[PDB]
Amino acid sequence: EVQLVESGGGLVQPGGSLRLSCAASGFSFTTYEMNWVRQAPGKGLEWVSHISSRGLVIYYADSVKGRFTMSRDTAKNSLYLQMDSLTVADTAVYYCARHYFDRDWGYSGMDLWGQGTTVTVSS
Amino acid sequence: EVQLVESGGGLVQPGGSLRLSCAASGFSFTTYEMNWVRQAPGKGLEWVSHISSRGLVIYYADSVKGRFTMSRDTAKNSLYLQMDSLTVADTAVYYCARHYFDRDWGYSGMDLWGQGTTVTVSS
Amino acid sequence: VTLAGNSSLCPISGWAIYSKDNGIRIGSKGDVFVIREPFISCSHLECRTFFLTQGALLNDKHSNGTVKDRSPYRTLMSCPVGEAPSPYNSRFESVAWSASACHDGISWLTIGISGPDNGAVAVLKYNGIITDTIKSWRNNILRTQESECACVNGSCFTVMTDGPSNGQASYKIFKIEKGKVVKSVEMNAPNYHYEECSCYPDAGDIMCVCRDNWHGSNRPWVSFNQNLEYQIGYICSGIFGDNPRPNDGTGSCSPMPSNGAYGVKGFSFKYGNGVWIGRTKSTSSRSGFEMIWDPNGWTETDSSFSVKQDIVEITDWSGYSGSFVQHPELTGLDCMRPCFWVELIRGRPKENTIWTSGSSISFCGVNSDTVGWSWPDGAELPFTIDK
Amino acid sequence: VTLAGNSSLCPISGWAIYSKDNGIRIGSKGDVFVIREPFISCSHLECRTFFLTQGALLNDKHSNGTVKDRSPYRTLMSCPVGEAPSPYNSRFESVAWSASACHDGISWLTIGISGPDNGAVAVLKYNGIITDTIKSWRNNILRTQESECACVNGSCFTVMTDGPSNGQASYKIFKIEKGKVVKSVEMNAPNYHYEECSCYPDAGDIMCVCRDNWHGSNRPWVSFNQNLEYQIGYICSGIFGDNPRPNDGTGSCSPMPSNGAYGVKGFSFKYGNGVWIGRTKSTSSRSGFEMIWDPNGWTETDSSFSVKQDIVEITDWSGYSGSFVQHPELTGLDCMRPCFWVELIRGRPKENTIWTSGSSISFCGVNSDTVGWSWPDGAELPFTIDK
Amino acid sequence: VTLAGNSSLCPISGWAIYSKDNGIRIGSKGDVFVIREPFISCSHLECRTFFLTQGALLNDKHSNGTVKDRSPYRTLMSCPVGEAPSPYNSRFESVAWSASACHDGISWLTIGISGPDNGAVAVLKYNGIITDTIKSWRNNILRTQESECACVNGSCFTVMTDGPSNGQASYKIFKIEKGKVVKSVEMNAPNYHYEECSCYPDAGDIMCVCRDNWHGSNRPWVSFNQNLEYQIGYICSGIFGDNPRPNDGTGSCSPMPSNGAYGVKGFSFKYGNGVWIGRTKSTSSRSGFEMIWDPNGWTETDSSFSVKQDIVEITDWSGYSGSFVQHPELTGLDCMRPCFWVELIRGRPKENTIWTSGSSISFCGVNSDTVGWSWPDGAELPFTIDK
Amino acid sequence: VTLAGNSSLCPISGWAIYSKDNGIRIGSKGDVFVIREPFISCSHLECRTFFLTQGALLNDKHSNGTVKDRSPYRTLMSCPVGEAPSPYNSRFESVAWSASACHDGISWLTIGISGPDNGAVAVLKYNGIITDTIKSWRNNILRTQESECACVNGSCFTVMTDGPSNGQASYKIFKIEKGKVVKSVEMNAPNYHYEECSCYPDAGDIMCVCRDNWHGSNRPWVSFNQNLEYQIGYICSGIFGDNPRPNDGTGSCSPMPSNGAYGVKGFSFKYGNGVWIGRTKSTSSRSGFEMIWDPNGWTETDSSFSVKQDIVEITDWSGYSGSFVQHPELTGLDCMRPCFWVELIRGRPKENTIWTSGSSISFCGVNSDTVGWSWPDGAELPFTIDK
Amino acid sequence: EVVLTQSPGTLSLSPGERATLSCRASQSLGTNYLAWYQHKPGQSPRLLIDGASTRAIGIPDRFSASGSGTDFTLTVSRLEPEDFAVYYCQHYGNPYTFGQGTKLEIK
Ligand SMILES: *[C@@H]1O[C@H](CO)[C@@H](O)[C@H](O)[C@H]1NC(C)=O
Ligand SMILES: *[C@@H]1O[C@H](CO)[C@@H](O)[C@H](O)[C@H]1NC(C)=O
Ligand SMILES: *[C@@H]1O[C@H](CO)[C@@H](O)[C@H](O)[C@H]1NC(C)=O
Ligand SMILES: *[C@@H]1O[C@H](CO)[C@@H](O)[C@H](O)[C@H]1NC(C)=O
Ligand SMILES: *[C@@H]1O[C@H](CO)[C@@H](O)[C@H](O)[C@H]1NC(C)=O
Ligand SMILES: *[C@@H]1O[C@H](CO)[C@@H](O)[C@H](O)[C@H]1NC(C)=O
Ligand SMILES: *[C@@H]1O[C@H](CO)[C@@H](O)[C@H](O)[C@H]1NC(C)=O
Ligand SMILES: *[C@@H]1O[C@H](CO)[C@@H](O)[C@H](O)[C@H]1NC(C)=O
Ligand SMILES: [Ca+2]
Ligand SMILES: [Ca+2]
Ligand SMILES: [Ca+2]
Ligand SMILES: [Ca+2]
Ligand SMILES: [Ca+2]
Ligand SMILES: [Ca+2]
Repeated sequence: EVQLVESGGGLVQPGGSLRLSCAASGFSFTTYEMNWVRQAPGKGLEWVSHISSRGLVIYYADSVKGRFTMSRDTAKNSLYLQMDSLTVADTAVYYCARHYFDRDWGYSGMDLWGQGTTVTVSS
Repeated sequence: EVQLVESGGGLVQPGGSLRLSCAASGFSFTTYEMNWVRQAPGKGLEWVSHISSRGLVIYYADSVKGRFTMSRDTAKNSLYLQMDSLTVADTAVYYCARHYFDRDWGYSGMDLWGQGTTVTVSS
Repeated sequence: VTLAGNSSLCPISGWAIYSKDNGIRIGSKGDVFVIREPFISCSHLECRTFFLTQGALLNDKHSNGTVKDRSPYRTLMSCPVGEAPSPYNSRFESVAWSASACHDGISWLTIGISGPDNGAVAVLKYNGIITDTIKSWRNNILRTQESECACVNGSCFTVMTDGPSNGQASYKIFKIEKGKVVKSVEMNAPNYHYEECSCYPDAGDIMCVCRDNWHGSNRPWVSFNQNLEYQIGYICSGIFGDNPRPNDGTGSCSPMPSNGAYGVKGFSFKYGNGVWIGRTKSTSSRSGFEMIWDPNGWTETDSSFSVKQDIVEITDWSGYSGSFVQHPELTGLDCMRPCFWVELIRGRPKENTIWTSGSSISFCGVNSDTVGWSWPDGAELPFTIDK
Repeated sequence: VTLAGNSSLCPISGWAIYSKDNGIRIGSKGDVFVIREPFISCSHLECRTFFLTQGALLNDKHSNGTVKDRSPYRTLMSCPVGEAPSPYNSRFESVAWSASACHDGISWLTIGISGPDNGAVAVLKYNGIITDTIKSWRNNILRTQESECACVNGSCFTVMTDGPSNGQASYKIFKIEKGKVVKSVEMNAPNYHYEECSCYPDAGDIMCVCRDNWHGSNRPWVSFNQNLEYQIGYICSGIFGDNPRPNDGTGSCSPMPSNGAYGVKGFSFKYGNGVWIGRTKSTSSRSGFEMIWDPNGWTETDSSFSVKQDIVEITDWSGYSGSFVQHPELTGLDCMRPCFWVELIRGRPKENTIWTSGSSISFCGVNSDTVGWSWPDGAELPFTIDK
Repeated sequence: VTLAGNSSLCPISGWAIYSKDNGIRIGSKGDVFVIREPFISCSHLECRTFFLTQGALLNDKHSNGTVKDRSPYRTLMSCPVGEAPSPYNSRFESVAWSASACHDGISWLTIGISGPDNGAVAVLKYNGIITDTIKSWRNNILRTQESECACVNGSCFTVMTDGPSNGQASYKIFKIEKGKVVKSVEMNAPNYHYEECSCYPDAGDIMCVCRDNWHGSNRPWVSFNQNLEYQIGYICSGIFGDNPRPNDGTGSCSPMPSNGAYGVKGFSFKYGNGVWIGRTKSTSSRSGFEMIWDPNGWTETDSSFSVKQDIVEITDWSGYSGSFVQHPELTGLDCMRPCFWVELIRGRPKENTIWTSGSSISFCGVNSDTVGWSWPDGAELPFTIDK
Repeated sequence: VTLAGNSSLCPISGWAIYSKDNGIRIGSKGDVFVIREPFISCSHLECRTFFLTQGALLNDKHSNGTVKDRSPYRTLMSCPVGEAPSPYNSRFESVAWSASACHDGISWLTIGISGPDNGAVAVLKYNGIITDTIKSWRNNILRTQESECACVNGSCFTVMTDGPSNGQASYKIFKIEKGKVVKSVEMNAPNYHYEECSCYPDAGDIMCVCRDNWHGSNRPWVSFNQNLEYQIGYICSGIFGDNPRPNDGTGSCSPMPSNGAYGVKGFSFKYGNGVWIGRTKSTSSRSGFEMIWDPNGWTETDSSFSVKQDIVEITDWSGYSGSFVQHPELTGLDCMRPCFWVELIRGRPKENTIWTSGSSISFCGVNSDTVGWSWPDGAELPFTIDK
Repeated sequence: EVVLTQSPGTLSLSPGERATLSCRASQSLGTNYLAWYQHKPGQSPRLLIDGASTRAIGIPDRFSASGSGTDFTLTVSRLEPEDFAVYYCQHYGNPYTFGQGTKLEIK
């Protein structure tokens, strides 16, 4: 029942801007923490950013800090990612992932994922 | 999910000393009676000693009486057997076995066993 | 106001069936506890059935190996008489693998023994509040009646045992008032054995008929007053009540050694020199049940009785039995009414199942016409979990 | 507060549905008893449904062969009206394969018959305490009403039968006060047959309409006062109430021999010379139910009635039916309200299952507008256990 | 004793969640009724949830085709608020496929409609005793509120409908005292439609907000005093409350025709010229729920509100909703507290199951801080019986 | 009869087992809730077990992923002590994923927190009626004790937390009288952390021993009077009570940093300078439980104790634990009796199941002889739904 | 002292017919406490019959046992390839002894 679907991917020239959107279904953002994870072609998974269930953005990756902006709309159950001043190293495939903070046991681990959207930079 | 694992067997010269240890898991010694049973190579099973759930050692075999000492540690759920002044007839394979004394029906019969440890005497 | 106890047992001629719970027949599909050792104790308003659950439901995988009597999961509960013990209609009483309970006319007194074999502790609850504890004094299996204790005049009396199960043990009588043990004496009974006594009040005194598990095939008794001043002996009727027992013959007032070194909990009612003996029909296994009336069986060693009434048949399983009374403040009569219950054990040791349990039937003595029949357990074994 | 019962039956024009338990529809998944012969008896505070369980739950392997009426596992229980009989909401009453029960305004009186066919004993409980027993006096199947007994002024009255089921039997009226049988007479009714009477109080007297199982297709009645001074007869309407019965025609005030040598428990209410007849729709099987109002059907043979009200359709199973009343201390009226219940039998003898059971519906007579419909059992057979 | 009578509604700012039963989540394994149309009515000591069972348990073969509203197996029952409706904790109230119930401070009044479509009869029970009946006067489907009736000063008031569901019908207001209908008037409301009214007392008068199932996408209301002297109209807010409804725009105080020829039962609370509107989030299907506060929405047709509070997400199923109040003799306050309940329908007509059922949540209005969230049904469909 | 509270804790030497529900052993076949965080609170007549259900039954597909603590389906319920939590014997209290409850001698006070993480609202019910609400003041996860609140003299006191779980948070003490929050102060405790306090009354003041989830492997405490005039500190004893914790050594009166940045809810009783420490046996996982008596462990950092009593074995799972008291109006004594409960967690995060749940055991302190044993959960995992 | 003598020292049969093993007690045994054990080489012994008449938990219906006084009998109606082991009779009442055993092997 529970589902996450990313959108917004596309071919963009270097130095441009873009904004992804992950629509979630079957659960509410007011309880689970969300994440943006990217995989570069030929590299492993990398943790881009992490936002709380309280709306506080806990984590940005070192490379993307100052350039990306992560936000959400709880009334819509949507997670967003604005990339600005894109470079050639930002070519990757992006996933929106979901995990949980338990008041007693603590953090849980990314349980639910989407297929992701490809962002590629040419010339 | 209940287990009894004997340990301690080995090669000892005649007239020496040894001490086995049967570690039990999944049950407490404060309820079940325990037993040491030995099988000589080429003979049948023999009942070495029998200890209660109250900590009283009820039975010693005739041959081993005065030489072996059986004890237990309930906080550790361990059953022990000190053999002293070992002879050539003490070569055997040893098992720690478990049975029950029912307040209404009486004794039950050795229900749970381990693989056992081999004690052999050379020269 | 507390129950006086000054009244004598009522005159009886026979026993009329009082209750039947059909616990194991219902527990095939319904959610019914795996119990054993039920007993019935009556307040001044109702009668309840107390039982020792195994911590698991019937026809479930947690009922595997419930032949064992002492585990940390057994609890004492109670349901209204004649109803199957289920988690949805039972009241929790105590955590115990040995228990007894009775009502003084104000609140329920519950005794529950739990703990290791060499350190078991009895927790005394009065109105659901822990009031006192009794610790094992011989560091052997401490055990109690498995039936109701007896109050006369606001004081409930009970008998506990601590020591070997095949030899001389230690026997204590406890006098309990509102959960406090106010007096206790240790019985000086050499060459005797008392286990699982079934006590009833009679003319202001207490009378207990117990089980000799060491060297006796007849039953021992102990009678005492409110000062815990006791008398001991055996039932001299040549109609032996224990199980296993020899064939009926010349009985004896000292222990009967022949075929006597085990037993089953039972009862008997003393009527002057007579006795109402409740015993199984088979002399070797717990099958059947009958009530014998020996008009001179308390002091004479003959084997000749007067009346039999059949309760279960030699082909149907039976088990423990015990005695309870209905006080005049409950029945409205001018005398204490004698009643009894029987436990019908189904499952292991005898049957090829993974569990053992028991339902119950109960009878009350009346002075009118009655009939003998067989009211068996009726469960068709094995169950689904055994397959 | 004892019901004085100097009141006469309330004026009525129809019947409004009171309860429906949906026992067999619920019992497909839930833990519901295999019952039969329910009846409704009202206290001064509530109304309860009494039923005779088979000792087993529905859709279970212990419900095999529950077509049989007499077994040592049947018990009498009770649940609040309109609720499915389950072990988790039922109160145990007595051990019985034949029973009746009623409330005197202070405590419940329960009569329960159990034992062998040639020695059955009725155990009378009052407030849950055994008070008296009645033993079979003909050493044939002893049986009682299967519906409520009637108290007027603190004394409950009941009718019991003992003897052949296809010939002359013995009929007794019992007067019971607080569980003691204080008076009883044996009816001198040659060439009559009384079984499974449904009794109600009317103007300080008792009126019972019974089932003729020998040579009558109309129903016999017996009326008596508190001195057990009785009158006997049959209903003279050409609208026969028994089942099986012939087609409607000229009727008789003595037994109607034609097609009459069996029956089903039923009822009727006497209103002067009229009668409210409750009968099945089919003349050969227990299918359907209707209420007939014959304005002169207590004394006149004519086959012409005034009003019909439909209860169940000729395509749906029905079964026993009986009458109960709601005393003025319950309803607050100035008169005795007549009500009735119907048992809807599902399973064997007429369906291919291993079990037989029955749910119930009940109606109460009102003086306002009502409607006729069909309130059937609604269960979809066979169950899982039959496969 | 008597209840309310002068107490106006309490000043409020938001709604705090009161109860949640989780009926369908529990009913996957447990024995829980297939209900629909729950409602909450409070006595002077407690609050109960009344529901209309389908006669079958959830996840059972008898729940096949329970989308249908009228069957002879539906009954009205009640359980304590916040508990799943099961046969083991529910109290039987009436046999009905349409019902309402309320408490006058002494005893419960229950109205239950059953019977054929052209002859349905409402059976009025007071304290469990049938007291009066109301028969259909147009021989069309007779129906009632499906929520609590309103007592002020010992008299409960209810509104019933009889006639076409897509055209002009007949509307009656009933004044009931202790189960007797003492007064009734038939509303002269041409070009109006009233169904499934949700009535509450306010300042000694009664206010009902009903469902227009013919040609209106806003809601009609009727207000009357204890003399049944009434006023009629529509809520002139531009924030429409019915479902289906158009998008928010300029509203009106006469029936709104656009996209209005169906509906769902709802409610609203009048605060001077303002109104608290409870409506689903989606304008086409019963998904979501919110509470709107329009400070001038009772007389002005604007579409501008002040406060929203979210109850269920637009992605989650919702259903009927209704209003109840807690009288000052229950809460102890000095004003009548407004509360409401929502029904969360799971099953057909929109999911691929064989059954339809609904759980419930309920909120009570408070003057302190509150939060908006989503409390959905949470059941995972389809069940085992659908496979 | 509001509690006097001027009484001091009773002198004790050990703990006697009070209750054991066997919830997970029974829930294998029976319909038992998936609960977690039970606690026991006593009124002046009885003691009840409060638990936070997951909205689903045990061994059901809706128990999938019940390791999560905050969901819109969790509710607070209560059952009598020692009984398995089932929908058929439980009373609904509030909708909450964090809760506490206590009895002032007149009515039950229930606090239940539900809502989003940044907007959670606590709904205060008194006698089942919503009386007040408290909204999160730091828009982080608002949480409360998970054990009973403490009334002295008709006023119940509770402690709530709002803020980071790994850093400095906001701590408030609330004084509640009949459901109204009459006074509250925010504790000025820099470099401290308070979560899941377990509070008990002592000599007219309140004493809370909480869980340090940030940087303390010992436990913090706060003591205050009825004016909410507080004192703060840590338990100096070198016998650390938190989990995970280092090995026993020299302890501190200020946060212990080593291996301390998590915890489990626990308790302790102050007896002058001594302390009764209840802690798990293993220093790394929630396995085992023991009660330590350090005669100088409230102010001295020695690491040397006097008495140990064993509750569960290091090989058996344990979980949360908390303290409750039995007031002199319940026990009849002249001291406040200290008791405690332990939660035995079975299921995920450490077993290979889809669910997590917990049963409970409870002990009460007595001045007589007691014994140490192991009373584990006893459930055999995995269940059928895990296969 | 009470010695238990199993009459067949060794017993060979084919896979699929009745096998009767027997023990004779030197002195009658008032205790009904006699059990049967199956010992397969390389594995721990397993309890088959307890109380001289009752199969243990999990032991198939294939085995059965009976006896009275000094005579005790274990019968396997239909043998199987895994049913060939050494069979012991034990008296766990006073005095505690085992029997000498009996080996079953394929013929
Ligand atoms: C009963 O217990 C034994 C382990 O002692 C086990 O092999 C068997 O699977 C269990 N049977 C059932 C029905 O759970
Ligand atoms: C019975 O109890 C009362 C009140 O305690 C006491 O006065 C009386 O002495 C008691 N009876 C006997 C014989 O002890
Ligand atoms: C029903 O009883 C017969 C014996 O009368 C038996 O053969 C059959 O197996 C039983 N059937 C069921 C379904 O229990
Ligand atoms: C009614 O009961 C009384 C006793 O309470 C009795 O004396 C009287 O005879 C009874 N009724 C009549 C009128 O016979
Ligand atoms: C539902 O009923 C239809 C007939 O109306 C039947 O064919 C179908 O199999 C039923 N489904 C279930 C689950 O009983
Ligand atoms: C209100 O109640 C009183 C009785 O308490 C009654 O006399 C009166 O008719 C009722 N209606 C009003 C408000 O007048
Ligand atoms: C539990 O839920 C998961 C989804 O996380 C599903 O794939 C799994 O099959 C469910 N398991 C059970 C046993 O219900
Ligand atoms: C004790 O209680 C009473 C009534 O609640 C109150 O008036 C008084 O202030 C309280 N006393 C203390 C010690 O505060
Ligand atoms: Ca004996
Ligand atoms: Ca004699
Ligand atoms: Ca006939
Ligand atoms: Ca006529
Ligand atoms: Ca407006
Ligand atoms: Ca910590």
